[PDB]
Amino acid sequence: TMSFFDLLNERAKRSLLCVGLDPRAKTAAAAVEECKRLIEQTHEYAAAYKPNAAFFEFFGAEGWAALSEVIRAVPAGIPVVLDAKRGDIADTADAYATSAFKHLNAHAITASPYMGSDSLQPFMRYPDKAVFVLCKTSNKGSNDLQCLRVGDRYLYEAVAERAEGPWNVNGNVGLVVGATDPVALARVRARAPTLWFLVPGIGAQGGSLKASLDAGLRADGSGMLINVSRGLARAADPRAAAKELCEEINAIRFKGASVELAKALVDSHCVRFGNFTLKSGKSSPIYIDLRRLVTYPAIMRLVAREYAKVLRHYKFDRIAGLPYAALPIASAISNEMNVPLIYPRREAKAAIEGEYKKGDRVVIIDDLVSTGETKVEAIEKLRSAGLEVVSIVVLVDRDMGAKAFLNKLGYDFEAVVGLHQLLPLWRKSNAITSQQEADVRAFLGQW
Amino acid sequence: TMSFFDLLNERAKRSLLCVGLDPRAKTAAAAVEECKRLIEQTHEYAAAYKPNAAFFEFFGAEGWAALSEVIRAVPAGIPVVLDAKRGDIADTADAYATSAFKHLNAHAITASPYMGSDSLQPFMRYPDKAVFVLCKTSNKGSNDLQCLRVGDRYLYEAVAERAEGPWNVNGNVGLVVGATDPVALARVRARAPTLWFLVPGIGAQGGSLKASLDAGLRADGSGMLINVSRGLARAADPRAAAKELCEEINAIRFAKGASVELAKALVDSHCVRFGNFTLKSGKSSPIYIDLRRLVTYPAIMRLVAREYAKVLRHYKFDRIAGLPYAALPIASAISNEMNVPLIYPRREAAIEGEYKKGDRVVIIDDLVSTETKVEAIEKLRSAGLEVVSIVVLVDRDMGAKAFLNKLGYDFEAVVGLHQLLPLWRKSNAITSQQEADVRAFLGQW
Amino acid sequence: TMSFFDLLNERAKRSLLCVGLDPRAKTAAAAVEECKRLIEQTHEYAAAYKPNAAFFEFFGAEGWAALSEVIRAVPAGIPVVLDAKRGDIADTADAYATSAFKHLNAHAITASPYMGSDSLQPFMRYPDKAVFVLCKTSNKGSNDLQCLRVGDRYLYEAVAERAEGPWNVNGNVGLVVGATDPVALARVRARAPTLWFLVPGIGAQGGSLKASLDAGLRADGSGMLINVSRGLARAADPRAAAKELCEEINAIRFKGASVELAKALVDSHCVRFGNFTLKSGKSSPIYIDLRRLVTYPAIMRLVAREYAKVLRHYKFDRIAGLPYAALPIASAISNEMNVPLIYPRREAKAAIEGEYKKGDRVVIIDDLVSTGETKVEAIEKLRSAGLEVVSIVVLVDRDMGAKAFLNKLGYDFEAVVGLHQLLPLWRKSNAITSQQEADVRAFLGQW
Amino acid sequence: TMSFFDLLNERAKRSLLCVGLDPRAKTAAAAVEECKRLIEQTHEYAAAYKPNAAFFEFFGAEGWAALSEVIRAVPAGIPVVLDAKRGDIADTADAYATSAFKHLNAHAITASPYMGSDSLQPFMRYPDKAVFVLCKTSNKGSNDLQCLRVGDRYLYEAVAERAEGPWNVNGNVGLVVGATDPVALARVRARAPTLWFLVPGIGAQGGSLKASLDAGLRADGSGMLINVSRGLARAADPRAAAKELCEEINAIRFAKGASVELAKALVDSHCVRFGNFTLKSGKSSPIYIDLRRLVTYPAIMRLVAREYAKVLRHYKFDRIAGLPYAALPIASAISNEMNVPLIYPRREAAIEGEYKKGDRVVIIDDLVSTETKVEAIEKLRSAGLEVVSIVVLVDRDMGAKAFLNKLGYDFEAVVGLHQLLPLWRKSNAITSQQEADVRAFLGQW
Ligand SMILES: O=c1ccn([C@@H]2O[C@H](COP(=O)(O)O)[C@@H](O)[C@H]2O)c(=O)[nH]1
Ligand SMILES: O=c1ccn([C@@H]2O[C@H](COP(=O)(O)O)[C@@H](O)[C@H]2O)c(=O)[nH]1
Ligand SMILES: O=c1ccn([C@@H]2O[C@H](COP(=O)(O)O)[C@@H](O)[C@H]2O)c(=O)[nH]1
Ligand SMILES: O=c1ccn([C@@H]2O[C@H](COP(=O)(O)O)[C@@H](O)[C@H]2O)c(=O)[nH]1
Ligand SMILES: O=c1ccn([C@@H]2O[C@H](COP(=O)(O)O)[C@@H](O)[C@H]2O)c(=O)[nH]1
Ligand SMILES: O=c1ccn([C@@H]2O[C@H](COP(=O)(O)O)[C@@H](O)[C@H]2O)c(=O)[nH]1
Ligand SMILES: [Cl-]
Ligand SMILES: [Cl-]
Repeated sequence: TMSFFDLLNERAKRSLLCVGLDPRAKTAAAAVEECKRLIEQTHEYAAAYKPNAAFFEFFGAEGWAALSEVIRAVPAGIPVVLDAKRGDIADTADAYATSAFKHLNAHAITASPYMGSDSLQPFMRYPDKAVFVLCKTSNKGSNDLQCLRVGDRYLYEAVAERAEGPWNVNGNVGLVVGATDPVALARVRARAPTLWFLVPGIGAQGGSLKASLDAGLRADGSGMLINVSRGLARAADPRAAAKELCEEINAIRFKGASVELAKALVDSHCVRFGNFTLKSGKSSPIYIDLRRLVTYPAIMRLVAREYAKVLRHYKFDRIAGLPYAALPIASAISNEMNVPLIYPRREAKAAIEGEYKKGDRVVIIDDLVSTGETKVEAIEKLRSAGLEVVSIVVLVDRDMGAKAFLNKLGYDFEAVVGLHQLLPLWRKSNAITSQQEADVRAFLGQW
Repeated sequence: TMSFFDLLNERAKRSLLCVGLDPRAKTAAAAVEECKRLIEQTHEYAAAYKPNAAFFEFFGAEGWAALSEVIRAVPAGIPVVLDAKRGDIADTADAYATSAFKHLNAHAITASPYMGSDSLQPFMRYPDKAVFVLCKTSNKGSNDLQCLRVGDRYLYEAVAERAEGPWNVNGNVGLVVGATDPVALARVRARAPTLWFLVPGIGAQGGSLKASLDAGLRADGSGMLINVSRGLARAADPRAAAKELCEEINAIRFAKGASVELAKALVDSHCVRFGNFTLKSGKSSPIYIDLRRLVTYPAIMRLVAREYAKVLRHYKFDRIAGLPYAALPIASAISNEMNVPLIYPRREAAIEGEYKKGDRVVIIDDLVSTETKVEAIEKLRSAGLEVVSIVVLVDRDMGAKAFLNKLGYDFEAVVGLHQLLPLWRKSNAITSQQEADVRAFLGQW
Repeated sequence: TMSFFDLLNERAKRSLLCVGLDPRAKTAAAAVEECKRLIEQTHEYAAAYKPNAAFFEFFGAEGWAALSEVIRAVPAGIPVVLDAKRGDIADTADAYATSAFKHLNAHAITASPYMGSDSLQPFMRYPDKAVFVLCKTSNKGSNDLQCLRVGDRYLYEAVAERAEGPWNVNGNVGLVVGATDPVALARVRARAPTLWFLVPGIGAQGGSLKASLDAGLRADGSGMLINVSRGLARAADPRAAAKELCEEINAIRFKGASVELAKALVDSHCVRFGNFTLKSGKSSPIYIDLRRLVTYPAIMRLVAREYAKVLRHYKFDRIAGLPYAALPIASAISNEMNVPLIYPRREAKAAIEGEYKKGDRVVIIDDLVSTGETKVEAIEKLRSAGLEVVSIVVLVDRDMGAKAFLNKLGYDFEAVVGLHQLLPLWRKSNAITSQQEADVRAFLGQW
Repeated sequence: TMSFFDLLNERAKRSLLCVGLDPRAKTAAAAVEECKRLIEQTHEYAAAYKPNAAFFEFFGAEGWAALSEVIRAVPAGIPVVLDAKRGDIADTADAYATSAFKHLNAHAITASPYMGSDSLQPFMRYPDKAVFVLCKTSNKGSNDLQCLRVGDRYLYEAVAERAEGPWNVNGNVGLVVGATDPVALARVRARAPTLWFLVPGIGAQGGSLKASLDAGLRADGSGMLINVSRGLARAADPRAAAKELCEEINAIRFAKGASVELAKALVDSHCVRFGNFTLKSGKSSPIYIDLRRLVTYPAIMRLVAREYAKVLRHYKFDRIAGLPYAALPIASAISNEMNVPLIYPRREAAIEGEYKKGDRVVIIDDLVSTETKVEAIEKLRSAGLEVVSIVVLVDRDMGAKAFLNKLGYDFEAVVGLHQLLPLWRKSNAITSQQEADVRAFLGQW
């Protein structure tokens, strides 16, 4: 089995956009049509899909068979949140729970806090499924009841507290916080700093796409499903609209600055252009030589500083820098962090310099990755000598499908910046010519 | 076209029983059959039917057509409460309100208060339909959130306030208050004296029928829908178990005479006290009755009003008149419970309040002995108001009724002094010596 | 002696606007002139004044003598916050503390958290003076350092926590939170729900006058000094600008709704017009008869509900309703709250009905107040029988100077709504004619 | 027109003493006199003067004209650090920056980092002036906020990072790091290898002079302003106490030879180990030196670099060349500390790094015995690079210096094997038997 948050965190590495499936059509058949078409258009950029029962229940009996088809018409990788807003006495709630998880095969459900936790356990007892409790709602008359003071704090805050504490027995509980109220959104994140937030209101209702995000995002730069329903269904080109939102969201979250790094690579003469031939016979118009970094200790300290931001998220004992290029970089990083360095002697009863135990956790540091052929030689030489490779961290990801290769190889990977990300900056800084940019852009389409 | 309450008040003349339709069946077809059977057996004694959507929704596509079938199997005149607990943003809520009222043809719906008034407006705008907002729910986990304090009152008490106030624009807002908590029932009834409650908890959840009614009923003796679902579906004979409940509920509503809790309260409240008092009649008395101090015990003051209302229920009048000072706050308490306008003459121990000439009033006083009631009872009759009756809490059994009838004035008391004797022997409010002395004191008349 | 918060809470009952005195003038003499003129214009509506040392220190020696004159040119009732942003080692900080409190006679100072609490004690040790520590600053580059994560929360939050806990030894500490960042403002209020906030940024810097207030106001609807400096000094009519802000702030805080109450009074035929003569010989065009409320139990329950909002802020044992008009109202209130009622028999060995002990705390409930002549008869009859009068609460304050009379008499007072407040609503609702409004408005100018 | 650092580096050739001017005087006139007296006595040995505004601000109007007078009483060439700790919004900050630089004519100012870079920009835009940002302050309450963790490093360490990085646009950003905490001094020096520190805490606050310098000084032996204020104002003879400090500071900066902490680290780090090793010379040895494993101890690796830099200080070169593998990370550590570009030949046990023909390089290796150094030392000389010297950490005292001089190559070591003997006897890093065997092993040459 796999839980909702397993599936969701996977898509959260890519996007946070949740597609609201709210039919509104001539008939029940028409309703299915619109949705099917809305699924196929958006699925690449969609973190989640959210059918709201109301618009399906509108069509009566034909509407229920309609909801079930639309739910199965979702590719097996985008979690489906049923917006049903259930909440009744345990025994009645049970029937609602089986209907949503066993009959409709939804991965998550919306619910009301009002009837207490014993009304929510019937839904929360499913460890694989998620429950998003209503906290602060997007509607203007939410403050009518939710903004009442329960001594020191508002009611929704009291809800938030309970949602993270007494109720989150097995890490299932999410909260519904509305985008039209950024101030309330921020307060719930202060009360539930860990939880996931289902956030509607963007498009038809209000906005504050940025203000919302600055308010309720976690330390990880994740934990907000931004839901747009009517806004995409009334849109002209849903695929473009979906992409635009996905990107607009991703541009606000995260990198971090990347602008000063871009300069550093150019001030170090690392970026060079021509007809270079890599270890593949195939020629690239651009070559990045981070071996030059050695002649600029100040830039090298900056580079090491960028690596640290990535490496602050992994638990490890030692650093394994791969000579030549990476070894000075790895030395610099080692200095910023105060973590022991290790390095494989470039050859074919250890061939490994430094000091390692057996089964201590290392992170492989390399300069850049194009494909991953080099990254394998190293993982095999290191797991050889009895070391657990945590990940590989790199300054520049050349964007030749290096992540996916390594993932399917087993060990995961992360890069500080991508080649595609650096291009717009260099052009802006006049470091790269118009022809140089489009040449590189064209080269990356092959992959 | 004909309102949910129009229908209900008419059925409520004979029954307050709400037959619940939560079918636990093998298939959706069996569910309809199970419900059909249950409707045919019980309808003569049912005030309303309440199908809970969950159980029909269990069977998906066929299940929904089953819900529609069960609703249309209800005889015209019996209203149908759809228990669906709706609540979302206004735009979404419309689809829920249409579905319930226009497609399914339900007469009312249950709903959550959490999303505020604008979320309930799409339901409440249908004037002919009704909305029961969740207030204090039957489950024990109600205490977990509804019992948080919002200043001086509970959260559900604040929900009660909005329901009976800002939200009841179209006069069609009721409340779901569980039978398992009678303290809650009193407190919601205190905040909402006129609203209908939908009351679940009898049977499967083991609520108390007597305790719920006494705490929960309106002034008019008929503002509660007692819902029973599994208690009837599990019964070997639904028609007889519906009859037994319908009767039991009725005998409690229409019961005439004062309660043990009233009789006890009075002694605790010290409105009736024992001492060695000597009267203007020169003869001494072991007991004195002072309802002046009733103003310090607001909960007792509610009880008193409810007890006055029981009597006042059988009269026809436009307004109530309270006599200052002792009976002004008492009258005000009644005036709240019944929702009838009040009136008072000044300079007692002009007339404020709106009154027209020929209005029918009932005069409220605290006590009647023998002498001072007949004097102020006429400063009102002078203004052209019609005294229907003089109603009092305690009659000292000193020939007031007789004396006032001779003067052509109608009279009635809630409890007589003799009647209190067994009522507070039933709760040990009074000792046997204390009984003997009161009994012997009365023997002189 | 009197503390800063004593003086400030006094003005906070009226306004929250803080006037920034930031000279910017030809000479030091010119600087004094501008400020003197800016003081006289704004003082009625000003909660606080804030000279920022920089603009005075600009003028050197003549600038220091200038600062001191401007500080004394502030009427003895508006607290003066020196924006100096001090913070050094204890021994050096001492000199700065004496310079601000003993030499310049400022009531409060701004300071930096950076050097720890031992650098702030030299300022906090003055129990009469206040200290506003920098938390989240209004400048765009505030996030550069303040928005760093100290595990789970931001740096300014860590500051906020310390400001309310370890540092607030004698209730002196305030926080400087900027108006241009409403989201950060809300988070600091979640970390310091009790503290006072000095809030600049409105006018020249940004805005969000409302968004700011919805974020950082306490449960009491107070605890934010909104500071405008350059915005008022560049303004054409400072007195009008000051009033406009003061009102715009006060209209957002608080009443509460008041709109449904207005209707209720009209639906109850309580508001009547003519040539009425009150217990004073002087004639009023308007008479409000709340004795009619008795014929509308539903409205009476609403009226009682309004009184409760006021009465939720006082600690008391019993309620003393004054017959006739107030006794039914008091009965209704008694019912909403479950508090024992007491009433003085309308006459001249108690003459008081109910049940009271000796020295239990009562609140006098009356219908409306015009002057206060009646409110005295009652306070004297009640303190006679051995009762501590907490306050008097009223539905309608007729606005004939009733508050000030009673205050100077000793017992304080509060009203649910003022006559001036009800007028605009009734006109909007068409309940009052144009001539009726202007007649009443004209009548209230006498007072 | 002439930069604060231009002035300082020139004074720093003879002194690192900063004379502080915090007058505790009866009147403002006495303050000027007190300060004047203090300037005249100390200027010959003062690198900078630092008046703290607080004490001048104490006397209000006259006090400010006193500050201006004291500043203008400083001889031209000696720079003046105004300790005012400024920081507000940019628009306000301008008035503070003008006041300091243009009115008062100070050459640098101290400032808080709390308000971010845009708040410091109004100061930092004056290229000729300098800004000392508060980093780790002298007071014990520094630990209270500056020592909070921001991921993996302290808050002050993050301040250090920004100061030496994003903020030092005009090359005029220094740091205030207190003398009372040498651990902090090392850690800030680690993050900012090139920045000047303003160092308070000597005297009144009882900082350690030796501990502060060793931890705090740059590679060039001259990147610290040692501030003393009350320690000199209270002194009976300022001129002599300034001289005593100026000398003491200098003897520590210019001290030649390896440290006890270096010698000890090596043994702990296990770079020098004792066993029963047998060499290629066939004769056995009780000690072996391997600096390959230096990569696991980054703090030691810093020490090593600082020690290399002490030697390299007296040479003239453009770049440093590191020999892989043992000496590549070592060279990189030096390259960081000194801020000089590095170079390395490949295929060791082409040349990467930018180099032009005729560049002057210093070759860095870990160790020298006798044989393999002379071979790769020429793959560089071949590329047209000029080998100024071959510098090494440990000399085994086996006639390397002599042998290399014969080949016309300049050579130097940080510590010799003989020299280590008393250095780690001074910390018990080695036993007397362990000394005897090493001593006897050397006697063979
Ligand atoms: O607090 C909430 C919870 C859920 N939704 C649901 O999210 C969708 C709003 O998206 P849109 O159509 O306004 O863009 C609707 O289906 C609505 O029912 C809200 O808008 N606010
Ligand atoms: O533009 C490039 C392409 C490749 N490499 C070298 O290629 C090796 C990584 O190859 P791989 O991980 O893609 O197989 C890196 O260590 C790097 O030194 C570069 O330096 N620049
Ligand atoms: O606060 C409430 C609201 C609704 N119900 C409904 O009552 C019906 C069950 O009644 P019974 O099984 O106790 O007879 C169920 O549909 C349940 O949802 C409650 O019990 N308590
Ligand atoms: O975080 C802060 C702290 C203080 N101030 C001060 O408040 C005033 C800003 O008002 P204004 O001129 O921008 O309207 C200035 O004196 C400024 O120094 C800020 O703007 N932001
Ligand atoms: O327009 C008015 C003016 C006065 N009063 C009566 O005046 C008394 C209060 O007078 P005082 O408190 O201003 O002296 C109140 O109890 C109230 O009953 C009114 O009812 N309506
Ligand atoms: O982190 C700091 C920053 C500045 N000072 C300044 O040092 C001067 C006092 O030096 P002394 O009395 O210890 O010699 C004072 O002006 C004080 O403000 C410190 O001691 N520590
Ligand atoms: Cl390489
Ligand atoms: Cl009156």
